[PDB]
Amino acid sequence: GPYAGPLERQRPLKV
Amino acid sequence: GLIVDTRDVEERVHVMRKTKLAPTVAHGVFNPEFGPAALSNKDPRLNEGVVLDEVIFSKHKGDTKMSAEDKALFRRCAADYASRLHSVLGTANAPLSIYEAIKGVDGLDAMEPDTAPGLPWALQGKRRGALIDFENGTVGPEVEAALKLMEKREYKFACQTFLKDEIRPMEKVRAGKTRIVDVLPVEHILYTRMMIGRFCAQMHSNNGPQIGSAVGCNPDVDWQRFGTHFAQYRNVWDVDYSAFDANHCSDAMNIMFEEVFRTEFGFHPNAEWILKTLVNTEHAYENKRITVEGGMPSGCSATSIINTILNNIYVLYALRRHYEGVELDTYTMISYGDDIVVASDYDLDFEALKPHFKSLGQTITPADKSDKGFVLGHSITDVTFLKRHFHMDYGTGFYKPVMASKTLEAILSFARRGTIQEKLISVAGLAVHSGPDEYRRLFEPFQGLFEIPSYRSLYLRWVNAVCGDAAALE
Repeated sequence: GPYAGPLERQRPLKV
Repeated sequence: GLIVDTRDVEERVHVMRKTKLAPTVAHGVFNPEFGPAALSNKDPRLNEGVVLDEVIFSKHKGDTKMSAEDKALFRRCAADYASRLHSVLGTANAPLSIYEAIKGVDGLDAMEPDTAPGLPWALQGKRRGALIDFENGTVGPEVEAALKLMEKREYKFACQTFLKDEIRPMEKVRAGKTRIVDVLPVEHILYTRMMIGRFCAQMHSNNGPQIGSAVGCNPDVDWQRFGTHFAQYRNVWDVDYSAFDANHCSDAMNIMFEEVFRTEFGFHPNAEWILKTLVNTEHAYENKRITVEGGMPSGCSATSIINTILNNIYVLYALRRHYEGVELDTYTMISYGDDIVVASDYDLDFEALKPHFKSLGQTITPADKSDKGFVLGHSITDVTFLKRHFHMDYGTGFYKPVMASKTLEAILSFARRGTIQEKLISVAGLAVHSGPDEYRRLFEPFQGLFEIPSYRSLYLRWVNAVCGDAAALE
């Protein structure tokens, strides 16, 4: 696979 | 980007440390092919003999220089996108009064109360609150000073370099692919949003397939909005970049800023400057201090926006560089940083776009690692945006974001001591869309030890978010 992993971030924090 | 010089000088920035993530009761049940990133250049699991430093900075494979023509094409793609952008955001992109650049406005969140101040505030020992009164709303001692050296255009800085204490797939873990975070001097961040914080405000507010931005969205409800829009098109692509941030060629960044932040749109003539300062950077890794040309530093504020803008221009640029009279309405897309989803009724050949993206210095590839061939036909229920798949809710007909069970288990397998209870709640919100069975299973090994939100408790809360009326009308 590439450097692109599946388990990291999502958005900064809450809106 | 491009390293112009690896040097060793005076001081040493201690970033060396352990991981605070720790196995939970879940780990001994799912045993994920995931684990904390290598934080010590001598981590017991480093795949035999590989150096940490060696790997970490190996994303800077260089800085693609462009042909006067490709440049002019980009500048045209920018002048076109930057047009349809502000034309929808209005020119309400004026500057921000100090106060606002701290407490944020309608949209933009308030600056971070206290997190890594950067250089030279650390080779000096002290917090952000120990410089700027975050509770208040104004500067401080060296703060207003830097603020003026900046105001006059004299300012120059250095990027601090952090290590990403996060969970990663065991493969990348051993490969020593620990991600780094260039944390810049907090005054730079302040002046940045003072320059375009208002632009960013509107950006967040109008996120969608229109401006092609996902920044500021709430995936939990905007998934309906998005889902429907991308259900009209013939083809849907799930593009994937390799170090998207690090490979933005110097000419691209400089030309994007120039075309997207003109005073012609209401910005301050120091927006273009403060942004151009992001090109040539100096990074301090322990005793090392490196100069990096090109590529954008992942850490500064507005990062996601800048990258998004870029990602959008690249798609227009690349297509025009291969197709006949391609316009913004030829297709539709929406990106978050580097994550991207494109749609067009025309059967575009992304396989023939690798080169045109290469001219920018971006190596594109398909998400679903299958036969790594940019295929067609693909629909909204194939792609994965923000690690969330677009699933039709067989109960309300509305779309819902579903994260691969595996990926979820990984999140539940590692948590810093004692946070479990609050994370189990946060994470629980993400897992409700995996169904009732997978919900139970993902938390099954927690009963009698913690408070597990009833599947009902959450479904209902989500329902009164995607459509408040849909809850009552039912």
